[PDB]
Amino acid sequence: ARGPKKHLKRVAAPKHWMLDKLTGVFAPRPSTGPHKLRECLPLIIFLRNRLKYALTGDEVKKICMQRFIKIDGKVRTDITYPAGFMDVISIDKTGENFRLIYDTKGRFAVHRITPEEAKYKLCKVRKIFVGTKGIPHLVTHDARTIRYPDPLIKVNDTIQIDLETGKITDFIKFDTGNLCMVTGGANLGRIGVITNRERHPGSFDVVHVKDANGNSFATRLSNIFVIGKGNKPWISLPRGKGIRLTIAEERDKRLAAKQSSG
Amino acid sequence: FPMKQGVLTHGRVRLLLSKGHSCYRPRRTGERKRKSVRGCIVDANLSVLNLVIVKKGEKDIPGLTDTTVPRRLGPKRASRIRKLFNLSKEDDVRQYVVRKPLNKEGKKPRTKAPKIQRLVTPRVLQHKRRRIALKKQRTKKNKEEAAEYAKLLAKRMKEAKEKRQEQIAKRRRLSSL
Amino acid sequence: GISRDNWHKRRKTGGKRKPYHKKRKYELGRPAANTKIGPRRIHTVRVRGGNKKYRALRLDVGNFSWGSECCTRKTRIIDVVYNASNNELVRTKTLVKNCIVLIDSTPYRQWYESHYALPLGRKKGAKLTPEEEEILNKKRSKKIQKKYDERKKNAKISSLLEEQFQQGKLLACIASRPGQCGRADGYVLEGKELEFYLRKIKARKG
Amino acid sequence: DIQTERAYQKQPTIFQNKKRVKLPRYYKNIGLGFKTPKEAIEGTYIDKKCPFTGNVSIRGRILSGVVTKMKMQRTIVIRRDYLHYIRKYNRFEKRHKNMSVHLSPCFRDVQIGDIVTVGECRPLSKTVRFNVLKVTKAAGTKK
RNA sequence: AUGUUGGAACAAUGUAGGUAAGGGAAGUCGGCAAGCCGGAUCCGUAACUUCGGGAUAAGGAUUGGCUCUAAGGGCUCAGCC
RNA sequence: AAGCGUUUACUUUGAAAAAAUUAGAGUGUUCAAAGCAGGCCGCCUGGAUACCGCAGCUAGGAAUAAUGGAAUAGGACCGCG
RNA sequence: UACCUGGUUGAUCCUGCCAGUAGCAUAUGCUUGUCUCAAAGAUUAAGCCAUGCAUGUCUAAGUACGCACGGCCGGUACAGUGAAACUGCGAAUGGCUCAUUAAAUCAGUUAUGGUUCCUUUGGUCGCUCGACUUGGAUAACUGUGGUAAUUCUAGAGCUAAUACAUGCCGACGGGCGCUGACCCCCUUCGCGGGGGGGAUGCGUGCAUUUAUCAGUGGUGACUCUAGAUAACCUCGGGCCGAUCGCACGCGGCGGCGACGACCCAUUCGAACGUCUGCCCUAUCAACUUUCGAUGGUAGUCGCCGUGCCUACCAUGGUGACCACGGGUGACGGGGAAUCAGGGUUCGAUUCCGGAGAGGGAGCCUGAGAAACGGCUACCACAUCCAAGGAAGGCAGCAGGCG
Repeated sequence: ARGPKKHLKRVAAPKHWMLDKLTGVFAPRPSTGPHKLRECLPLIIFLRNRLKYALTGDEVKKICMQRFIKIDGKVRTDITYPAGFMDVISIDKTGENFRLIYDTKGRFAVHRITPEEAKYKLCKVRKIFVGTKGIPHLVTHDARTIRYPDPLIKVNDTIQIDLETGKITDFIKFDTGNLCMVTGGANLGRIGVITNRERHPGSFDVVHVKDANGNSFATRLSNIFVIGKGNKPWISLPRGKGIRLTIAEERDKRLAAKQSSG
Repeated sequence: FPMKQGVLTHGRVRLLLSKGHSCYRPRRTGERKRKSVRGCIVDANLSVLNLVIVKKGEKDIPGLTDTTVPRRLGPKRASRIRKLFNLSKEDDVRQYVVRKPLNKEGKKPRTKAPKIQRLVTPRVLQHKRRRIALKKQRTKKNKEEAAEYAKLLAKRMKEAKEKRQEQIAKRRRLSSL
Repeated sequence: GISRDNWHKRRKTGGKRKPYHKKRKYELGRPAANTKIGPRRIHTVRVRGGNKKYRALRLDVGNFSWGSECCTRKTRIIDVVYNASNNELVRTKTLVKNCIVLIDSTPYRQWYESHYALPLGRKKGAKLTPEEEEILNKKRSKKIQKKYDERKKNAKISSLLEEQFQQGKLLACIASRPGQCGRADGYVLEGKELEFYLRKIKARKG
Repeated sequence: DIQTERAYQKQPTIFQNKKRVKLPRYYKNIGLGFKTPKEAIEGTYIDKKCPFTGNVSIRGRILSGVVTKMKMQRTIVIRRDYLHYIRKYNRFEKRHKNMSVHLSPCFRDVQIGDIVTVGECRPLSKTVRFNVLKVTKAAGTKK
C-alpha cells in the first residue's frame, strides 16, 4: 500500500463483534483512540447491534450528536469510538450506566452498573516513566499519563481511578491469590485467582490462574488483568462470572431452562 | 502566449512553473507544469502591450486621464482605518468605517458595512482573560500536586526506614542465637 | 535517484536477485554534503517524517572540548591535517566525523590564564601589552588565595599538549556528524590519543 | 598488539585522559544467565561488535551450532543441522544452514568442531546477524 | 664540400615527392599503383585443428603538460644514503 | 514460597494461536439450498464447540534412537596451608 | 459404499495397455413451464479505446463590503441566508488486474534496546528576567484583453485571515549559584588556621549538539530514563495562543466550547531482520569478485541496523543435503474438486499480504507516493489544428473494436 488503512471489510471484522455477513460488505472501521482496533467495540455497534435502539447507520449518527452518550466522563460524538475494556458509557436520558465487561465467552457482555459504581474504573498500568524533572509517570491501558502516582505501584498493577477528577483512589498489588480477569486469547473472559507465576527471561512470562470452580488454567501475563484482592472483586460481576464450564452442561442448562418453565 | 517577467529573451520558451510563478495557476498542492512563455524584450512579434503611465503629461487624453474610476472596496482592518484618517491609538475607529449606500429598484434603500478585523472587543478581552485563568490554573495545580506528592513522599519515607530498622534488629537478633 | 536498497545486489551465495518493483521513496539516498572551511553556509533539507536535516557546506567554528579540565569553548577551525577514511579528504579539506583538524589556541589559553592564571604559550622575552591577564594573575583576596593556591596541585600539563599551545594550533578530532545536524563539534586530542596521529602525521610527511 | 589501522580505535564510553596525580576498561553483563568471560574483563582487545565490550544488545532467539570455518577475521561461519518432516513419505531429510556468526576475540581458544552457542541481535553486516555467546568444547579432545 | 662544371630563367612533356570538394573500384585482364592500419597500456578474441595453434584473430577504450599521493631498497627502533 | 540441578529426537499437556471456508450445537427460511435468529404472556435467551498440522515457546516422562563422562587422570568429594 | 467390464488366442492362464464407468469444471448442440440463491471479458490481447460517470468537502464557532436573496431596532460594524474565492482537510482510501516475481512475494513465530508517524486519546506547554493585539500583500469584484483552442491566462485599482512574517506588558517579587567589592569573630608575637555574611552583575523553561562525572525508577541485558558541570541555540533560526462562537454574573475577573501548535506516552500504520516452509530441470557442477563478491576498520548517505555507498585492508562466501543457471501455460496463502486409508490436480477470482496503471526513468507536494481519475522527459500508439501550436492514457463502472 501507500498509506494507512481507512476501510474495514465485514469478513475481516473480529469474531466477538458478532456482526452478520449478509447485511453489508464493509464493517464499521473503529477510529483511533486509547484502545486498539481488534479488542475494542465501536459505539455504533454498542448502540445499533448490541442495544438495538438504532436500526441504520444514519440513526446512530443523530443519537450520538444529541450529546446523550457520555463515555467514561467525557462526551464523544464519534460513532466509531474505540470503547475498550470497562469504559463507563453513561447515558443521562434514562439514568442508565454501562461498563463494558467481558462475558464467559469472548464477547463483550451488556452489563448495567449502578450510578455510584459509575464514578470509578480499574486501569492496568504499563510502565513507570520518569519525567523531565524527576517526575514519576504511569501509563494505563487507556493511555492515561498520570503524573505523581503512588510510588509503590509497579509495572503490572492496577489502579482504581476516579472519573470526575481523573485521579487514582487505590491500587491492587500483583500477588498470588488475588482475583484476575483474562483479557485475551482462548481463555478470554475468565475470572479466577492467581495461583502460580512462572518466570521466562527473554520470552513472555506465563501465570497459572485457578478458577473459582477449581478449573486451573494458564495464561501469559500480557493477557492478564487483576480485579481485586483474594476472593473479593472491586466491581460488579455479570451472570456466569467467567467460569467457562464445559459445553456438556450448557447443553444441560439450556435444556433444563426450557422444560422447567414450559 | 503571455510573456514572463525576467526571462532575458525575445522569442518563446517553455519553463517549469510552480506556485508563486507568473502565468501559471496550480490546482494540486505543489503542482508543477511546463508553460510556454514569450520573451521579455519587446519586438515586432507582439500583439498586445500592457502599458502603465507613471507620470501624467501636460496634455490630457480623453480616454484615461478624464475617466475617474474610484476605489472598489473600503479599508477593512482596524489598524488600516487609523492610518487612513491619521487617528491615534486611543480613540474609537468604528464610526470612521468606509460604508457605501445601496440603491436599486425592487429593494428598499439599504446600507452595507464591512466587518472591522483585528479590533479590540470585550469578547476578545474576555478570551484573553480566559487563557490567563488557565495559567493560574496550571501553576496552582503543579504546586498543589507536587506538594501533595512531596508530602506523600515524606509519608512513605517514615514507613520505609522504620521497616529498615526491623531487618537490622533482626540481623543482630538472628546472630545472637 | 541514487537509492539505498538491498535487493539490487547479489545473494550471500552469489546469485543475482531479480527486482519485483521499481524504486521506492523510503529507499532514498541523497548526495553528500562535503562541508569545507568557510563562513557558515548550511542548507536545511526535509527528511522522512516531516523533520529537518542540516546539510552543512561551509563551516568555520566548532564547540570542541578539553576533557581533562572539564571545559569546552567555541573556537575557529583553520586547517585539516589528517582523515582516517580517505587521503583525498585531506588534500580537498573536507570535514566529516572523525577528522583531525587544527584550531586556534586563544579560547583555551585564556581559560588557563583566567581560572588558573599561569603562563601557557608565551615564549619568554615578550610580556602582555594589554595587561589584562597580568591584572588577573595578581590582586587576589587573602581568603581566596589559599583556594587559588590549591588550584596549582593540578596545574600541570603534558609536554605534547603544551607544545601545540606554543604555536597556537591545536590538533582536535571531529565528534559530531556535520552533514546531518549542521554542527562541527568535537574534542581535543590528549595523551595516548594525541601521540597516535603524531606518528601518523609524521608518516604522512616522511 | 592493537591499533593497527588508519584511525584510533578505543572504547567510546570511557575517558582515558583524566588528570593523574592501566585503563578503566568498559564491560557489561549480557543476561539470560550467561556468565561474562574472564578474558573480556582483563584483556586488552577492543571491538565495537563484542557482546561485552561493544554496543550490541542480545535479543530474540538463541541458537547453537558447530563451527566449520575460521579463515575470516573477527567473524566465523557455523553449521546447523536439522531434519525436515515430509508428510507424504513418513521420513526426514538432512538439511543444513550455514550462517555467518561474529566471533568476539574474548573467546581465545576456539577450535573447528566446537559446539558454539549464538545469540540474535541487530544485523552487523550484509549476512551477519548472530554473535557468539559461549564456546562449549568439542567432544573429547583432551590433548 | 654536395660527388667528372657554373649562371639566368620556372614553358610543355618528363623522373622523384605531395594535396584534392562529392562518389568510393563504376577504371583495369586483374584493387596495378596509390591509399587505410601501425608503438605501448587495459578489455576482448570466432570457425577449424594434427590441441601445439589460429592470435597482435576480429572488435573496443586510453595516450600531452603540470601539481601531488601511495607502493616496491641498503648502512647503524629512528636517522642517513 | 523462590532458584539451581546432561542435552535432544519422541510422547503427553498448556498458551499463543485472522476471519471466511471445513466438521459440528441450537434454530420449522412452511421444507431445503440458505441465514443467524428467534419464542412467550417487557422477559428469556443465542450468535457454541473442534483443529490450525509442518515451524517456534513452555511444562510431566525416561522405554526406544542419538552424544558425552576418569585409564599420560588438569578425576570427583572433605578439611586445608 | 474400500467395486469393476469388454478387447491379443483354435480354446486356457498371465503380464500388458486400449476402450468403457462415475465425479468436477470450460465451451458447445438440442430443448425448457414455476420459484429461491448465485457466477459472469481470468485463460488468446497487463491489446487499443469513441462517449458518459467514478473525490470532493462548512459548522452557532477561519475569512461575508457579491443586494445574489432578504429583517428594520440601526448609525454601536457585520440582522440572517448566501454563489464565488482565499484558507484547512481528504485526495497515498476504495476499485480493477495478476504482467513481473521461485527463501523472492507469501504463510506460521519473534524483534525494532535498529526506526519514523496523519489522526485519536491522556498528559505537559506565567517556570525563560526583557501588548486593550504589529505589519503589508493577495484572491472574489470593476475594467482592458490575447490565442482557433485548453480546467490557457496577461495588465491596471483594490479589499480580509485559524494564509504570510513579527513580537511583548505580565507571571516577575524575587530565589539558586559564580565573580565576589568589603566587613565581622575566635586564636596565634607575627604571617597563618577555622567560622561566616556580603553590594554589583552574569547564567538560570523546555528543545539541538559536544565533552566529563556519581546511581529516583525499570528492563534478561543500556552507552535507558532521571541528576550534576562546561559550553552550543542551526538566520536555508524549535516552541513558549498577536484565533473564533454561545449564555453573560460580580478596576477587572468568571461558565460552556471549537480551533491552534512545541514535547511525551497511546492508537494507527510503514520498514527492515530472526527460525522453518516453495514447481520442474544435470543435454545446467561449479558459482560469486577487486564494475562489492564475503568479512574488518573509519566515515558518507539514509528515519535508523547494514558494502547501502565510499576509502584502506584480509581472501574470503555458497555448493552434490543440488549451489549457480534455465524454464515456469508460477502473484502466494487461507482454501476448491476428489478420495476407505493414504494421495493427485487446481487456486486469475470477493479475506489477508505483494506488484501496476502502455513500457521504462526522474521528481513536486504531503505524515504517508517514486502516486499516474499528479507532474517531468524518451519510446510505441492515438487526437484537434488556422500548420503557428495544444492535448491523452478504461488491468476504475458501463460501453465499443480486436
